Amino acid sequence: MLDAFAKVVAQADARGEFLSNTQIDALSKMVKEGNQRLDIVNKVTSNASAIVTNSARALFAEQPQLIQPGGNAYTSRRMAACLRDMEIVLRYVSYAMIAGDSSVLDDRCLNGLRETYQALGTPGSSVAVAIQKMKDASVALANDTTGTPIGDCSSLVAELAGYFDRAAVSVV
Amino acid sequence: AAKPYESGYIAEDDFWRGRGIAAWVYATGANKVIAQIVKDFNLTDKKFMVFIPNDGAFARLSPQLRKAMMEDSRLVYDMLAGHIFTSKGSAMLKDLQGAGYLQPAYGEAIGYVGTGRVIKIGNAQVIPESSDILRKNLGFSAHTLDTFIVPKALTKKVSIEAGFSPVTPAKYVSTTKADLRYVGATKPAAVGGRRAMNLMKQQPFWMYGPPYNAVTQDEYEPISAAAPKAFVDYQIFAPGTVKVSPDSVNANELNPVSGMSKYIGKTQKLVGDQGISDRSDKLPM
Amino acid sequence: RLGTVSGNSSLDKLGLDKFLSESNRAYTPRAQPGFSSEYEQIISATYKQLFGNAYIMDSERAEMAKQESMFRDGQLTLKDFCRALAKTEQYKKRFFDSRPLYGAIELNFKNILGRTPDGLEHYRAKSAVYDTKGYEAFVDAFFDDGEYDEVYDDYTVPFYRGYKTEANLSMAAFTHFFRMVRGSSTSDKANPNSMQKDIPLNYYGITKTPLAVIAPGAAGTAYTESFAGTGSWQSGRAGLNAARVALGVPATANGKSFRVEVTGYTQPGFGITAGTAVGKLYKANKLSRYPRSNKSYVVGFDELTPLYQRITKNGGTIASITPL
Amino acid sequence: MLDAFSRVVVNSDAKAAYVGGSDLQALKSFIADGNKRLDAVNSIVSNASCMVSDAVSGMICENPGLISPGGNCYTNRRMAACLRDGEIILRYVSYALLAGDASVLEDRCLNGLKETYIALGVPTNSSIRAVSIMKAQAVAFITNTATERKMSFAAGDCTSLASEVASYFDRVGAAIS
Amino acid sequence: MKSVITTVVSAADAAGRFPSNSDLESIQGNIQRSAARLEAAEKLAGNHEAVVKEAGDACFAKYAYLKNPGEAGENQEKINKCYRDVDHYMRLVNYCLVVGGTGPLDEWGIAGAREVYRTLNLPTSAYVASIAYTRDRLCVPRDMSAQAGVEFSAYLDYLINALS
Amino acid sequence: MKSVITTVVSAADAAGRFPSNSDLESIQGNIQRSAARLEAAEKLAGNHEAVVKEAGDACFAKYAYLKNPGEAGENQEKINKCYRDVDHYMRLVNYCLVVGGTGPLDEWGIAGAREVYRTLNLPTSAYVASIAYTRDRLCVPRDMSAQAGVEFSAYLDYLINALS
Amino acid sequence: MKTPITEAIATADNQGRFLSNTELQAVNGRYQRATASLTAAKALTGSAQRLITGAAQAVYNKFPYTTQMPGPAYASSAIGKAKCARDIGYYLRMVTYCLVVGGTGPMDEYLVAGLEEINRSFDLSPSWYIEALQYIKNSHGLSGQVANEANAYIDYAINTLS
Ligand SMILES: C=CC1=C(C)[C@@H](Cc2[nH]c(/C=C3N=C(/C=C4\NC(=O)[C@H](C)[C@H]4CC)C(C)=C\3CCC(=O)O)c(CCC(=O)O)c2C)NC1=O
Ligand SMILES: C=CC1=C(C)[C@@H](Cc2[nH]c(/C=C3N=C(/C=C4\NC(=O)[C@H](C)[C@H]4CC)C(C)=C\3CCC(=O)O)c(CCC(=O)O)c2C)NC1=O
Ligand SMILES: C=CC1=C(C)[C@@H](Cc2[nH]c(/C=C3N=C(/C=C4\NC(=O)[C@H](C)[C@H]4CC)C(C)=C\3CCC(=O)O)c(CCC(=O)O)c2C)NC1=O
Ligand SMILES: C=CC1=C(C)[C@@H](Cc2[nH]c(/C=C3N=C(/C=C4\NC(=O)[C@H](C)[C@H]4CC)C(C)=C\3CCC(=O)O)c(CCC(=O)O)c2C)NC1=O
Ligand SMILES: C=CC1=C(C)[C@@H](Cc2[nH]c(/C=C3N=C(/C=C4\NC(=O)[C@H](C)[C@H]4CC)C(C)=C\3CCC(=O)O)c(CCC(=O)O)c2C)NC1=O
Ligand SMILES: C=CC1=C(C)[C@@H](Cc2[nH]c(/C=C3N=C(/C=C4\NC(=O)[C@H](C)[C@H]4CC)C(C)=C\3CCC(=O)O)c(CCC(=O)O)c2C)NC1=O
Ligand SMILES: C=CC1=C(C)[C@@H](Cc2[nH]c(/C=C3N=C(/C=C4\NC(=O)[C@H](C)[C@H]4CC)C(C)=C\3CCC(=O)O)c(CCC(=O)O)c2C)NC1=O
Ligand SMILES: C=CC1=C(C)[C@@H](Cc2[nH]c(/C=C3N=C(/C=C4\NC(=O)[C@H](C)[C@H]4CC)C(C)=C\3CCC(=O)O)c(CCC(=O)O)c2C)NC1=O
Ligand SMILES: C=CC1=C(C)[C@@H](Cc2[nH]c(/C=C3N=C(/C=C4\NC(=O)[C@H](C)[C@H]4CC)C(C)=C\3CCC(=O)O)c(CCC(=O)O)c2C)NC1=O
Ligand SMILES: CCC1=C(C)/C(=C/C2=NC(=C\c3[nH]c(/C=C4\NC(=O)[C@H](C)[C@H]4CC)c(C)c3CCC(=O)O)/C(CCC(=O)O)=C2C)NC1=O
Ligand SMILES: CCC1=C(C)/C(=C/C2=NC(=C\c3[nH]c(/C=C4\NC(=O)[C@H](C)[C@H]4CC)c(C)c3CCC(=O)O)/C(CCC(=O)O)=C2C)NC1=O
Ligand SMILES: CCC1=C(C)/C(=C/C2=NC(=C\c3[nH]c(/C=C4\NC(=O)[C@H](C)[C@H]4CC)c(C)c3CCC(=O)O)/C(CCC(=O)O)=C2C)NC1=O
Ligand SMILES: CCC1=C(C)/C(=C/C2=NC(=C\c3[nH]c(/C=C4\NC(=O)[C@H](C)[C@H]4CC)c(C)c3CCC(=O)O)/C(CCC(=O)O)=C2C)NC1=O
Repeated sequence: MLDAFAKVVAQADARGEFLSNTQIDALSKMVKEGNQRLDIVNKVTSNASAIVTNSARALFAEQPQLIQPGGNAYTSRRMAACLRDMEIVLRYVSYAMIAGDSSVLDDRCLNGLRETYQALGTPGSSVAVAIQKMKDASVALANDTTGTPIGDCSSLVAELAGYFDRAAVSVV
Repeated sequence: AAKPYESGYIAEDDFWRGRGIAAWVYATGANKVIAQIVKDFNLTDKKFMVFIPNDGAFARLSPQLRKAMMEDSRLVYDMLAGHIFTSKGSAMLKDLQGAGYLQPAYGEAIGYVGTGRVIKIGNAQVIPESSDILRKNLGFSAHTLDTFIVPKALTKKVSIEAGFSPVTPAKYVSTTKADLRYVGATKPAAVGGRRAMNLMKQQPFWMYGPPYNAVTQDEYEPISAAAPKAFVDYQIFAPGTVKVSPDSVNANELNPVSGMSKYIGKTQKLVGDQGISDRSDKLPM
Repeated sequence: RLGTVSGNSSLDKLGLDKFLSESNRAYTPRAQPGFSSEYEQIISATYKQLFGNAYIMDSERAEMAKQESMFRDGQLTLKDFCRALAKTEQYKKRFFDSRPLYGAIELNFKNILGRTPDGLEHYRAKSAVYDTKGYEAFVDAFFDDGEYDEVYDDYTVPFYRGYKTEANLSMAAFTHFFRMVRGSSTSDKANPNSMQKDIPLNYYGITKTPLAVIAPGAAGTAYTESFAGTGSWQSGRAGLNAARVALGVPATANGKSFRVEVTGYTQPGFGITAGTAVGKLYKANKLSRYPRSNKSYVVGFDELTPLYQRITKNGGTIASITPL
Repeated sequence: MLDAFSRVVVNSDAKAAYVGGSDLQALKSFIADGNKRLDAVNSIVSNASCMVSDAVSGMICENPGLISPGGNCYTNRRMAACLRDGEIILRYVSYALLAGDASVLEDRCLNGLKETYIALGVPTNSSIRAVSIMKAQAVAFITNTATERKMSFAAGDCTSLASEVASYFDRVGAAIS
Repeated sequence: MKSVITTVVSAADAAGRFPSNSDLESIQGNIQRSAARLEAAEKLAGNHEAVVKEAGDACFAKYAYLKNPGEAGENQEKINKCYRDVDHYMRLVNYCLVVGGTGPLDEWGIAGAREVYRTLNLPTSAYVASIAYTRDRLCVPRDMSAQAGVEFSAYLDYLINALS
Repeated sequence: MKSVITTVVSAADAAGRFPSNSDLESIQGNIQRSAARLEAAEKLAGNHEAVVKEAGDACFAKYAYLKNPGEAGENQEKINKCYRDVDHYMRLVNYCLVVGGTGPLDEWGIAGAREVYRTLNLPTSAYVASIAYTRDRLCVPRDMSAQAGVEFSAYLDYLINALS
Repeated sequence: MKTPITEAIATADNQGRFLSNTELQAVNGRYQRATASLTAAKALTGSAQRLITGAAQAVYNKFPYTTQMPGPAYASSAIGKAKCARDIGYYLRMVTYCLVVGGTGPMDEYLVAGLEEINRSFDLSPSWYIEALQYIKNSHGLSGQVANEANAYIDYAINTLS
């Protein structure tokens, strides 16, 4: 895997170039955010059990056929594996948020997830609804203050929303 | 420095401010360089020819090239020395005809193609509407370009993959009355209480139907299970105080010819609204 | 775009998006004298179909300038032009003279008929025309059997139909179609399973065994495997590809069996450490950790989630999962 | 193949939602900035021949081992195909700029282009550099910063269109890698 | 989707050429016509539950035989699926005014519909009587403007001619 | 004959469908953009005798070696056929403005040209160099209107990319 | 690639848990040191050609046989001199990559993995590249903690070569 600092280095080694003066000034801004990025990863991780469970609770209220006999989440092994997958996706979205690059997200979670759910019969349109419910539980948790100093984080919540949309289109 | 309208515009340093085609040479410090070029190559006696790029040519200059003209003052020197030509002297536009070559002040030689009224100097084009101005004293000809004469021998050091590939940031478009609903689902259900089912949204009206059976938010409330033993008697009140009112006094709105009735029977759950509720009013209890 | 959900469509995002959008139907028996733009589009469309999106340069396109002019007044485009272009040297050089007979036989099924050979008897009926009468009648049996006038109007260009259900083929022929047609930016020179020299469906087209379909543009889209016998009688060798059967006690202990195909295995990235190991880089015997990339596994269901993490954490790319 | 308007339709169809209110304003902005998009697609297809030849020549000038015996662009059949491999890639990028969505570029071009280039043996580092040169040419004609041509436009800013078409060219390098 | 963009792109892809001057001239028609057909798509998306339910019982006001035994409006589930299937069709007309062509109606509503409404024995003249009621309910200055009602009704009788 | 009308009629015929609402919208863009190009073509009509004379001198100025004995511009008779062959290209772009697309260039001027010129030993770079001159002496608010110059330039670059 | 960011992800993904404050502090310390490292990398980039021409000449002064002996391994001809100023620029570019990333990651993946195998095969001496690196440690002109970050990756490559 490689983060956002290693991303521009790998793009520059393949050209055989030193980094520019403009490119160092663009990596100073990524360090200048710095603490605001670590606030989003702190808020998402600290409420990780309640984000997964209460957005599974709201999925079975709107799609109650998934827990009927003959549904894809009806049994204890088949329900516990469903909550386990929703915690796997929230894990690698927080990994992609601390790194600034969606490379650990697809190389270790997403590549082969569509092929897995097509061999098992898991409804892929219902997985993306569970992904989109953890999204707006987390982008509403991102832009509340709650012991953070007041400022503008609207550029880092568009990046966190883009990692949830990436995980949702790799399964739908 | 001073105002350009002093001494008329007869001064050489103030004339190009007056003939306002090249305003970038005084907005930047480019006019110090071309005065230092003709010191350095002794062009003050013999006649020559300049091709000044206009305003708009400086504006269409690329951001991967305009950065490299700032971090390398040697690159600004020979680019401005690449516009001063000493082949034909004070040459007009009619002597720039056919195809041929031209010797710059510093750089290796630049080919021109001049075909009638369109004249190219090699990645440049002379706009001939204002290009035949000749100064008598310190004598040269000045013609106007629309692009800088950029030789390819200078700019193998530049590229767009340095970091000048343009990127726009996209931000999320959520409304503040919607993510205030969604923060209550982040807490666990022992401390979030009735707010733990806040993530369910409004289904369409057929999704609560008997094939699909989507559960409303009100089954998760205790207001669905309000089934008491006690009951109001309604006969112990004064006559005229018990009020009742029907929904519509019509046979055809209470029940249509199909069973899609909003008021009678089990099809009262098939409303397009009334899927979610306001239980972020109270408490996290 | 990939997937099956989000658009309510599966075949256009399986590589067939350009092919599901054209007719190229030549609505008039002769080209009108005076205009060339409508019929130049049909000739460029029947070059792209009959040659399988190959590059015909201008020095080679001038070698078929005669037929192109017989078609513009006095020949059909389905018959008599695709038949004329199949007897040319440009078709014969890259589709017949390069491969064996059974390799040339299924390239003609794709190019002329738009499908794949179903079984051995589809191969065997077409090799018998070549053994008795030569190449000139061999390409006529694709045109002059019953199938060709049945499925194509004799003024349209041929189109791909080996995936459809009205082309009454076996379901192993569906999986074989997506081995020979990989999207619209590919030819059979640009196919890794036939590189204008091979037999693309050699064991699989004869025995009618089905393959796992990998979509073009997927993550593990670069997965290819070799072929080798395994038994003592055919003098085979063990340990190259995983089996396709799941026979014994391990088939149903640990649940239902699957067959997983991995693509990219490199020397950097094995350990639990985010970076390469510095030092010696190779053990004594000088071999890699994975001597082949493109490995395959046969795994149970209770071992599928430990294996999934063992693949991706060590650099591999899951190409396909298929229940045995 | 989806355009910009039909992209928000397949996003609304996933949740049985009508298109209206919040989503129609981002599509009414597409119409209001729609004259710029036609005025920018015209700038690329007017120079589409000089763009391709200069991209394959500049790929060769920096890496002159490609025209040696053993290089991929050696003979005349190989050089004419490399000049046509890039003329198609530029054609599909100009479709995605006209549509406003990268679905026609991914469906018809990039899906399968990777295993095209590993069967033929095309060097992916050299083909990325040829795309990179086309990216710098496309931003220069859109933002009028071309040093060899000066196209006429109305006055205004089109940075969002240049950052859009730059993201289409980076999908080409990420696919074939 | 069949649209204005996807038509002129596919026509210039089968010919193998760049976007010409006539392919940019068609997208200018998509600009001057978008004002009328986005007004109809916004008027419909705000008041869709009242337009669907007004047309759902215009089926049963013309065909009261559908409540007979064995028919398609017997029980509560079958009228829930009937008001759903009308709301599906009104969503696709909202999708066609947004895209600008008959794309979403063709791929999602019309293709395969004759083989489903005959196998399941749903009378196709009653999936029409709800669509034909909405086309004559529209008052041309009251709900929308003049050219917004031209676009709204032209997608409404494309669906009628495709079921007939 | 690629036009805006010809592209949608041929695409409705390829799918066997009637003219939809996605097809009449493309004819609307032909109406709006018509006033731009139809007065550029009026400008090219009455002033073609001087535009080809200016463009004719602009290729023998660049390639003065054509007047050598043994080249394509030896005598006055071979010179007269070059001013004729550039007057044809100015008539075929006058046709492309009133049609609305690259039809009349694609049929009578471009298709077949690169084998006529190769066989008859005529350098295509000099058939280019007179087309790129009238693209360059055109300044947009003097010679025509601001939008007529966009259409007039759009066909000259289409002719240049075809020869080059 | 080894980075303070990616080594925190890899040690939590190996255990299979979420990013705790054990991992949020390891990337907080990368952000504190990043200001010294980014000024050390902007200065080594802008004075690269001075440091490349000087360090190659500093090897020809200590080992003058490398400009004398015939053979392909030595910098006798103009071809072996051009392949030496290319090798110094590889060692210098990996140092500025390690300062930008924040760890000894880019010079592990690109330079020091397989380094003892390509030196023994093509018959290059690691003592040539040490003296080329002692020059850059003595001539970058940096001061304080800016020089502490630059000399930490220069001293890392000298330990692998020796
Ligand atoms: C190891 C654990 C660790 C953390 C969790 C963070 C925590 C943290 N955040 C900030 C500092 C900050 N944090 C934020 C972030 C926000 N403010 C808001 O109103 C938004 C809701 C939210 C963005 C999503 C902002 C905006 C600042 C800077 C205050 C300012 O400049 O206005 C600071 C002080 C730095 C400063 O003041 O500049 C610290 C220590 N840093 C750490 O080292
Ligand atoms: C632990 C102890 C405990 C209680 C005391 C009750 C308290 C209580 N009552 C209501 C909810 C309510 N409570 C009332 C009651 C009244 N309104 C009146 O006009 C009368 C004055 C009064 C009855 C005598 C009504 C009418 C509602 C429904 C409110 C509504 O949604 O309209 C709710 C909201 C939850 C729900 O709607 O189900 C709660 C927590 N519940 C508890 O769990
Ligand atoms: C729809 C999209 C679409 C494409 C992108 C191309 C993709 C493509 N390119 C080539 C074929 C080729 N492509 C290249 C290109 C290159 N080699 C290099 O060294 C350069 C890096 C690069 C030029 C930029 C070359 C040289 C060949 C020919 C290889 C050969 O002839 O052996 C072929 C095989 C041609 C054939 O089989 O006859 C195909 C399908 N075709 C398409 O239909
Ligand atoms: C080895 C030999 C060699 C070459 C052939 C050129 C090739 C070349 N051209 C450009 C760069 C460019 N190329 C063009 C294209 C054009 N400009 C015009 O004046 C014409 C209208 C049109 C086709 C001729 C444009 C517009 C740019 C960017 C800026 C500009 O020149 O105005 C770039 C930079 C790409 C980048 O930034 O990464 C390169 C390498 N350079 C070389 O070193
Ligand atoms: C009618 C069909 C049609 C064409 C023939 C072409 C031509 C064209 N371009 C623009 C108009 C424009 N074109 C641009 C684009 C640019 N300007 C710049 O300074 C950049 C260099 C470049 C890309 C960012 C801009 C900024 C406008 C102004 C109008 C607007 O902002 O929408 C207009 C609108 C001007 C008017 O209202 O009269 C037209 C008709 N585009 C079309 O839609
Ligand atoms: C996205 C596009 C889209 C559509 C247009 C619909 C099309 C459609 N409608 C129905 C299904 C139906 N349509 C009706 C309709 C009626 N009953 C009557 O008495 C009247 C004839 C009429 C009301 C207008 C009924 C009753 C069913 C259910 C059939 C059944 O219960 O067997 C079905 C069968 C599947 C099901 O059970 O829902 C389908 C595919 N579905 C779609 O996905
Ligand atoms: C989105 C799609 C859409 C439509 C197709 C129309 C359709 C429509 N019309 C009416 C409602 C009505 N429509 C009319 C008709 C008319 N009134 C006049 O002043 C004219 C003379 C005449 C035009 C023919 C009348 C008189 C009513 C009120 C009576 C009724 O409930 O139908 C209603 C009920 C809501 C209401 O207006 O109270 C609806 C949905 N409106 C929409 O929103
Ligand atoms: C109606 C559409 C139409 C066209 C577009 C042209 C195209 C065209 N031009 C020429 C023909 C020609 N084109 C040139 C041109 C040149 N020679 C030079 O010295 C310069 C290189 C260049 C000046 C522009 C000459 C000299 C001929 C005549 C060839 C000859 O005499 O051998 C011919 C051969 C027949 C002839 O005219 O003799 C044709 C078909 N003619 C058409 O009928
Ligand atoms: C329909 C075809 C058509 C063209 C291709 C051009 C071509 C053209 N330009 C000029 C004539 C001219 N063209 C210009 C050029 C310009 N003037 C300015 O104000 C701008 C700065 C600049 C635009 C580049 C000038 C200054 C003259 C007069 C001098 C001359 O060239 O004789 C003439 C002679 C007639 C005249 O205008 O006096 C012609 C035919 N005009 C046309 O009608
Ligand atoms: C790299 C980390 C990783 C990934 C990505 C992963 C995917 C994965 N998901 C699985 C199952 C599953 N995934 C789901 C999930 C769902 N089904 C639904 O109905 C819902 C819509 C949805 C979630 C709420 C279910 C129900 C199963 C069990 C399927 C079965 O047992 O048949 C299995 C089968 C093994 C098992 O857990 O029993 C794997 C390997 N496993 C991993 O270790
Ligand atoms: C679930 C338990 C199970 C089954 C069903 C099974 C079948 C099985 N039979 C095999 C071989 C074999 N099977 C036969 C059997 C025969 N050949 C003949 O000519 C006769 C007609 C016939 C029996 C009389 C032979 C000869 C081989 C060796 C094949 C060879 O080496 O070429 C092999 C290949 C492995 C090997 O060579 O040992 C398998 C997997 N193996 C199992 O573990
Ligand atoms: C069973 C005995 C055996 C074979 C046959 C074998 C081949 C083999 N060669 C490999 C890589 C390689 N092979 C080359 C070889 C070359 N590249 C070039 O440009 C040259 C033309 C050419 C030789 C000079 C390179 C550069 C790699 C590394 C590619 C990479 O890791 O990205 C790899 C990938 C894993 C690794 O990095 O070691 C394998 C498995 N490994 C084995 O254990
Ligand atoms: C980015 C990581 C990287 C490193 C470290 C690297 C080193 C490297 N240096 C090499 C050669 C060389 N290195 C030198 C350098 C020297 N010899 C002298 O006499 C001087 C004392 C000294 C320089 C100061 C010379 C002369 C050769 C050519 C040797 C040959 O061709 O046999 C070669 C042989 C391949 C070739 O010919 O290019 C490699 C792989 N390559 C890499 O890609």
